[PDB]
Amino acid sequence: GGAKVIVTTSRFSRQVTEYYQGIYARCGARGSQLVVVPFNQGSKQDVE
Amino acid sequence: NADNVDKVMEQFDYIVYPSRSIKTDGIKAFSVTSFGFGQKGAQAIGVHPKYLFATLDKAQYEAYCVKVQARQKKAYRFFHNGLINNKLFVAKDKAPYEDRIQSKVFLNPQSRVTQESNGELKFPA
Amino acid sequence: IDALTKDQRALFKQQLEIIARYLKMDLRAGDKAFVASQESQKALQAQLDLWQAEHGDIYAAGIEPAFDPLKARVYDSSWNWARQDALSMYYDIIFGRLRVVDREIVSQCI
Amino acid sequence: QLEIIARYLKMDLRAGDKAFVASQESQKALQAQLDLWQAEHGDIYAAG
Amino acid sequence: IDALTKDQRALFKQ
Amino acid sequence: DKDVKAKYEKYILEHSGIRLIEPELFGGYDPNRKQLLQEVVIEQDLEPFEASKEQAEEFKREHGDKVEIFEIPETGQYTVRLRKGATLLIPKALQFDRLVAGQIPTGWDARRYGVPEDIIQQVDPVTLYVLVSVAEALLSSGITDPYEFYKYVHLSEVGNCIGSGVGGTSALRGMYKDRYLDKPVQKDILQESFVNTMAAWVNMLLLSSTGPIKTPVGACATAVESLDVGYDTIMQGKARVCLVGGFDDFQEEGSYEFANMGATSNAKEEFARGREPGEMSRPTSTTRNGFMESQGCGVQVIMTAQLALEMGVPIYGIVAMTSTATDKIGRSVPAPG
Amino acid sequence: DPYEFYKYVHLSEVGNCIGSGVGGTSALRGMYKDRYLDKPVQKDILQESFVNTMAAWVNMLLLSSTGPIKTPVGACATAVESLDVGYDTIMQGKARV
Amino acid sequence: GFMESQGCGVQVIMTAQLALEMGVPIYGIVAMTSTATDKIGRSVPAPG
Amino acid sequence: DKDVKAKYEKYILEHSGIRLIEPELFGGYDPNRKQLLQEVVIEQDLEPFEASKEQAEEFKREHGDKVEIFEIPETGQYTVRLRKGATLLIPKALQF
Amino acid sequence: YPFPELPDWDKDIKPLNDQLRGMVNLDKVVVVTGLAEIGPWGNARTRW
Amino acid sequence: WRRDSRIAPLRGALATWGLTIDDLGVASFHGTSTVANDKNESDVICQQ
Ligand SMILES: NC(=O)c1ccc[n+]([C@@H]2O[C@H](COP(=O)([O-])OP(=O)(O)OC[C@H]3O[C@@H](n4cnc5c(N)ncnc54)[C@H](OP(=O)(O)O)[C@@H]3O)[C@@H](O)[C@H]2O)c1
Repeated sequence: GGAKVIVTTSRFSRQVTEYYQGIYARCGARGSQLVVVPFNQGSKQDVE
Repeated sequence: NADNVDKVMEQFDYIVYPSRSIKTDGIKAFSVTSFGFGQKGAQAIGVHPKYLFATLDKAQYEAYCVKVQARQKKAYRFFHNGLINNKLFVAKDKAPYEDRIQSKVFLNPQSRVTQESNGELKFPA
Repeated sequence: IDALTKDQRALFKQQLEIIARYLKMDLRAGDKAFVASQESQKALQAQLDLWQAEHGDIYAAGIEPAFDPLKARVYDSSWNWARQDALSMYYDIIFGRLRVVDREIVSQCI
Repeated sequence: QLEIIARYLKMDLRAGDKAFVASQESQKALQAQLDLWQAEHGDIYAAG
Repeated sequence: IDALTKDQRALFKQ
Repeated sequence: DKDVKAKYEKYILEHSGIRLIEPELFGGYDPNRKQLLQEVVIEQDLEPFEASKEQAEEFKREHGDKVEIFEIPETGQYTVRLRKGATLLIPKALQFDRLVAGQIPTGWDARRYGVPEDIIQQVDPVTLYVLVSVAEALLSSGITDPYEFYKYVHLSEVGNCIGSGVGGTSALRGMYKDRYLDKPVQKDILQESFVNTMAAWVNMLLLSSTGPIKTPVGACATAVESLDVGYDTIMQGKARVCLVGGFDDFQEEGSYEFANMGATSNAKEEFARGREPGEMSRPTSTTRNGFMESQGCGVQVIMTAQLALEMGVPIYGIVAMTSTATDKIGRSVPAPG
Repeated sequence: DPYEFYKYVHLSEVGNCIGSGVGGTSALRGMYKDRYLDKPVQKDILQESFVNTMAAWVNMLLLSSTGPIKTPVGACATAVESLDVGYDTIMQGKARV
Repeated sequence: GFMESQGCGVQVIMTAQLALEMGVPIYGIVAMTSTATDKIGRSVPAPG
Repeated sequence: DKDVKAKYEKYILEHSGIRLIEPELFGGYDPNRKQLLQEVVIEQDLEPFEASKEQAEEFKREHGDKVEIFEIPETGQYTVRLRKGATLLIPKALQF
Repeated sequence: YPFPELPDWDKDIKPLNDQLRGMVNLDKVVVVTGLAEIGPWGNARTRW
Repeated sequence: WRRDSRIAPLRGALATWGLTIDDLGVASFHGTSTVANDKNESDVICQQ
């Protein structure tokens, strides 16, 4: 769908970066956007 | 490493930037282009071998193909010998001509080297 | 040996002291301030050891912040991946990686 | 004068200040980690 | 001997 | 053979490609301590050291008022004391940002290939890349002994057009720095700093040709400019076969310099971006910021199609066209036009 | 005015083939020595050490030509090698001046 | 031994045609040029 | 014009052609004092100099064991003392 | 030790022979017969 | 004279203007005042 989404990874690698690229290369419809970002939901600080 | 091609590159219709390899039915000609410090731009166009061969007769081309495949067999031999015995590079110790002959060899545009009794290449004295 | 010299050292150590005194400088002022900070460095590890005890190592690891705007990666270049996945499919068919059967082709096309 | 006497006595005068600077660095990696706990959890929890 | 004293000389030369 | 992959693959990948600079590969260079010197003016006499009569004089020559030297009546030696006002050089170190560079695989040696030890000792590493290169390049073309060329062709038709941006960077350092520092250095280092000495060594070791030698300096583009030069040269009767290519090395002095211009990519900053050495270089990316230093050479041998077919050597392609081009009037030297 | 060339000829036919053995010796020193010594030195010294930056400056100041630039390093003989290079280049249509 | 010296030297060159057409002086005809490597050796600086 | 030759010829000939190297023409180069540097290992502490915090660090980075730097609590400056074992560079000159 | 794949006369070359026969002077055609490199990824083979 | 086994490029270039080696009047030598380069030069131009 034309959805822009922000995805979190707690294991931010190159491999993980590439993976999500692989996805968007093959799923990313017109208007869509993928934004990957390191994040640890275990961290109050990170959340905010 | 094509993260995400710059939106700027959209305006270049004639160029498509592949983030993964593509096996094709073939490519005919290519263009390498480099640029350098101090306004040093260069470009080269290379065209596929088949097109040269299309100058020849099947007579010629097929004669050549037998030559080539013989070479490859020598090459193959050498390369494997080298890998094993560290001799992919062999420094030459002497020119092809004895010093006696040199001036002459230089001055006669026909002079060429004949294979010798020890498999070596030298100009005839 | 060392006693025929231990008078020397004694003599000079006193020498050193009175010179310091004249220069109005505490020689042990460094060692003093060191001892000092090394005490407050205990009240620290004291409190720190509490957290460590109440929560354990894995949790300790697991609450460490990791989000950084500079590490953000944006993928938005659909227009290009299109022509790729397009041209990619074309050859795919010509070599039979894609047979008309395969649900795959459908998906790709969509 | 003082210096050459020290030299003779084989004693580093600044050895105290040196070691002090040193422990005052490790006392930062501490407060560093400590500040983490403090941030992730807050004062009342810390107390509790 | 001369080393137990060569520190002295050094000290005084300075 | 079956085990090779398991035993070594992990290593092989880790110690090749674009990676963290490995000082061993660069006689100890470590961007994390970029050694500089700072001039200090001593504000005291500093204690005497012994020296040869000759050295003493040398010191006194340079310092004059600010140095005392005297004989040791007993051993003909001398004593050097610098006085207050004298000028000294104290080393210091820096934390440089270019931590990553693309480097020849950790282990490569021109000796594995068969380059003679004496030649190893004599020449700049660059030349070693070039030597090995031209050797493997002649094989890829089915030539074992380069003398075979002189079955079909005269000495004066094998040409040599290999170039570079500034080759012999090691020798360069050796004479502009290492010599000033009085470090043990060759007498002939000047030889090995010339861009065409590489080409020379190729001819002095393999092709004993009286062919042409047009060797180009087209900075980042030499390798193509080279192809062009060999091309023209061949189509004007000057030669029928011809070596072509480009080379350049990675160097502490180089890497540091590019950084000042702003061309290379700041490793420290890219690390701050979650990048990895290797994810560092993204040619068309949005995030692309600067280029990546790397080293090595590349060569192709070239011939007339006629001589090619007559010899019976492989044919990888037809050089259909080449050309070089300057841009307009400007003041930005590095700008692309 | 070097522009006069562009009365008779296209931008792409004024060529530039000036060379040298190792030119920019001052900039060379500046980066291999003067920088190590922490002496005040340009940021771009690297530019001016390249043999072809001389040629470049000639084109950036006088001839604004899109002609060729084959710049040679033939040590003591570059000046002739240069003549040769320009010669060939001209006789292959690459340039007329 | 030889003498160090400094400076440069330049000649501008043209096709005779363009030369005559423009009407520029003509100092000479470059009748021939060529470059030549010598034999196998180990002395880099040697003249052959 | 008529005088030019008399006023200047002598000079012009003396200050051109193959001649004795003129240092002004080479930012001070003088073959009669070819400056080198010799590595010396200090065999003593040498006295402290002031330096920027940054410079101090630079020095300490390179020297480590063999340098002491401390703040000047008063001006945020630092003090650099090289210790025995430290390595120094002393200029010398040659007759070329 | 692979040389380049020599095209098939019939399938690949024949179809063009008609126009291109003797339409080119082979002594003024420049051709790449050799290839090699040394770089961060190895020789041209491993690099490829 | 291009690639003629029976014409020295020197002959060629000269003959194309109606001249022979005998018309070649002046030779400017590298002649660098080094011991060998001056023997060699003469020797080459001479043999030529
Ligand atoms: N599958 C079922 O039957 C089922 C049933 C009930 C509920 N669910 C819910 O389904 C959801 C998805 O889980 P799953 O079961 O499909 O797969 P899963 O294997 O549990 O996936 C967990 C994912 O969470 C991320 N993650 C782990 N630790 C994290 C941390 N400390 N901070 C931030 N992210 C962290 C990891 O992503 P990265 O690798 O990118 O770090 C990991 O891939 C969960 O909420 C689960 O409770 C599933």
